Amino acid sequence: SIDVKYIGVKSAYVSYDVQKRTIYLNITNTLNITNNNYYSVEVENITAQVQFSKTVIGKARLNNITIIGPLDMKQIDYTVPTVIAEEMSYMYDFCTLISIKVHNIVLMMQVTVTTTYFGHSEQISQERYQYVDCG
Amino acid sequence: SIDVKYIGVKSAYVSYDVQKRTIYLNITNTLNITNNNYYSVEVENITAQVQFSKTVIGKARLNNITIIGPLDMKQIDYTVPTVIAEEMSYMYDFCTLISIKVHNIVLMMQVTVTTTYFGHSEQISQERYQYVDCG
Amino acid sequence: SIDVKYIGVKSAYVSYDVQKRTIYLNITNTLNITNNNYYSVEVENITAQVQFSKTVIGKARLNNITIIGPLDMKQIDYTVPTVIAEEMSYMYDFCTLISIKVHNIVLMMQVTVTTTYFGHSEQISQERYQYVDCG
Amino acid sequence: SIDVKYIGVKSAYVSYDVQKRTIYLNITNTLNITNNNYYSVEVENITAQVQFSKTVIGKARLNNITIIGPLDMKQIDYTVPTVIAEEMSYMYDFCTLISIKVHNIVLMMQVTVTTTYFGHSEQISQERYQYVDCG
Ligand SMILES: *[C@@H]1O[C@H](CO)[C@@H](O)[C@H](O)[C@H]1NC(C)=O
Ligand SMILES: *[C@@H]1O[C@H](CO)[C@@H](O)[C@H](O)[C@H]1NC(C)=O
Ligand SMILES: *[C@@H]1O[C@H](CO)[C@@H](O)[C@H](O)[C@H]1NC(C)=O
Ligand SMILES: *[C@@H]1O[C@H](CO)[C@@H](O)[C@H](O)[C@H]1NC(C)=O
Ligand SMILES: *[C@@H]1O[C@H](CO)[C@@H](O)[C@H](O)[C@H]1NC(C)=O
Ligand SMILES: *[C@@H]1O[C@H](CO)[C@@H](O)[C@H](O)[C@H]1NC(C)=O
Ligand SMILES: *[C@@H]1O[C@H](CO)[C@@H](O)[C@H](O)[C@H]1NC(C)=O
Ligand SMILES: *[C@@H]1O[C@H](CO)[C@@H](O)[C@H](O)[C@H]1NC(C)=O
Ligand SMILES: *[C@@H]1O[C@H](CO)[C@@H](O)[C@H](O)[C@H]1NC(C)=O
Ligand SMILES: *[C@@H]1O[C@H](CO)[C@@H](O)[C@H](O)[C@H]1NC(C)=O
Ligand SMILES: *[C@@H]1O[C@H](CO)[C@@H](O)[C@H](O)[C@H]1NC(C)=O
Ligand SMILES: *[C@@H]1O[C@H](CO)[C@@H](O)[C@H](O)[C@H]1NC(C)=O
Repeated sequence: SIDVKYIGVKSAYVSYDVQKRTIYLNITNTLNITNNNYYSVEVENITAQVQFSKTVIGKARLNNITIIGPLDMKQIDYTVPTVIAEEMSYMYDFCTLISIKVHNIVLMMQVTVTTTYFGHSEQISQERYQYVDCG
Repeated sequence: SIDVKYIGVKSAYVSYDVQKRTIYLNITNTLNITNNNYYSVEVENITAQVQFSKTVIGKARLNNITIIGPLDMKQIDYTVPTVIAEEMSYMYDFCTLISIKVHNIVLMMQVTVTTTYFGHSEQISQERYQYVDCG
Repeated sequence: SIDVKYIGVKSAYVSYDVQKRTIYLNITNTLNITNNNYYSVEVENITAQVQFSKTVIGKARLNNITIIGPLDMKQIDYTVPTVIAEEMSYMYDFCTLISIKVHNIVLMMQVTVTTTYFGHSEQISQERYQYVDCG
Repeated sequence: SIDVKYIGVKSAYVSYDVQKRTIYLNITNTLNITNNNYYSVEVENITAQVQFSKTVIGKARLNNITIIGPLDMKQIDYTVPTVIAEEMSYMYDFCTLISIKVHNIVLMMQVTVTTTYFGHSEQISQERYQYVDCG
């Protein structure tokens, strides 16, 4: 890829920003831009293109064949008991979190048993992430 | 991809922003822009293009064949009991969270047993994420 | 890739930013830009292109064959009990977190048993990450 | 890759930034830029290109064959009990964290049993990371 940018606050080509408590007086700003961009991206120039997938089974004897794809989960267990017993007591809870299997982003591409792929694949993630804020 | 940008606050090409408590006086701003963009993206220039998938089964004997695709979940268990017993007691709870299997984004593409793919695939995620804010 | 940038606060080509408590007086700014960009990225110039995958099974005898793809999870167990017993007691909790299996980003590409791939693959992640902030 | 940059605060080509408590007076700034960039990246110039994968099974006898892909997890156990007993006692907790299996970023590419790959692969990660901040 081209021009993949994370900018926290502010982006510009030409900036004349003026901040608090300023005396901006008697200024002459002269700007003469010639900014040209020419892109040629993922361009195929092919006379003859042949792409294929072939699966042939002849005079075979197949018996007792097991295929299991990825991400197989079996006999998983989560046990998070919470017991609170109080007797003539004081208790104060502020900003208490019990998190089990919390997900923000899941991107899945070409998760298979068999794949044949011709071409371009991309995954882009940009974020600002903040889980707990309790001030 | 081209020009994938995360900007937290502010974006511009030319900015003359003026902030609080300012004296902007007697200013001459002269701007002369020539900004041209020429894009040629994912362009195929092919005389002959042949693409195919072929699956042939001849004089075969298949018996007792099991195929299982991905993301198989079996015998999963979540146990999150909460017991609160009070006797002549005080209790204050503020901003209490029990989260089990919480998801924000799930993007799935080409999740299969068998795939044949010709071309372009993309996934883009941009976000600002904040789970808990209790001040 | 080209031009993959993480900028924490501010980006520019030409900046004349002025900050707090300033006397900007009697300034002459003259700017003459010729900024051109020519990109030729992922460009195929091929007369003849032949790409294929072939799987042939002849006069074979297959028996008792097991294939298991990746990321297989079996007999996993999480046990996080919390017991609080109080008797004529004081207790104050602020900003308490129990986290089990917390995920922010999961990107999966070509997670398979068998793969044949022709071309370009990319994964880009940009972030600002902050788990706990309790001041 | 080309031009992969991590910039903590500020980026520019030409900067005339002025900070707090300044007297910027009687300044003449003259800038004459000729900045051109020519890129030719991942460019194939091939007369004849032949790429393929072939798997042939003839007159073979296969029996009792087990293949297991990577990242196999079996009989994993986590035990994190927390017991608090109080009797005529004072207890104050601030900014307490129990973390089990916490993940920020997971990028997976070509995690398979068998792979044949022709071309370009890339993974880029840029971040600012902060786990706990409790002042
Ligand atoms: C600004 O420039 C003009 C022209 O040179 C001049 O007459 C004027 O007095 C100046 N002002 C200040 C505040 O110096
Ligand atoms: C600005 O740019 C153009 C193109 O290069 C040039 O011909 C023109 O004379 C320039 N003008 C000034 C004021 O410098
Ligand atoms: C593309 O292919 C043709 C045939 O070989 C060639 O004559 C032509 O100049 C090429 N053009 C580009 C832009 O590469
Ligand atoms: C601003 O510029 C004009 C023209 O040069 C001048 O007459 C005027 O007095 C200036 N004002 C200040 C506040 O200096
Ligand atoms: C601005 O740009 C054009 C194109 O380059 C140029 O011909 C023109 O003279 C410029 N004008 C000024 C005031 O510089
Ligand atoms: C595309 O293909 C034709 C045939 O080879 C060629 O003559 C032509 O110049 C090409 N054009 C471009 C824009 O690549
Ligand atoms: C700024 O420049 C002008 C022109 O040279 C001059 O007349 C003016 O008095 C200057 N102002 C200050 C504050 O020196
Ligand atoms: C600015 O750039 C153009 C292109 O190089 C040049 O022809 C022009 O004379 C320049 N103008 C000035 C004021 O220097
Ligand atoms: C591409 O291929 C053709 C055929 O060999 C050649 O004549 C042409 O000059 C090439 N063009 C480029 C841009 O590489
Ligand atoms: C700045 O420059 C001008 C021109 O040389 C001059 O007349 C003016 O008095 C100067 N101002 C100061 C503050 O020295
Ligand atoms: C700036 O750059 C151009 C291109 O090299 C040159 O022809 C022009 O004379 C320059 N202008 C000045 C003021 O130096
Ligand atoms: C690419 O290949 C052709 C054929 O050999 C050659 O004539 C041409 O000059 C090449 N062009 C480039 C840009 O390498």
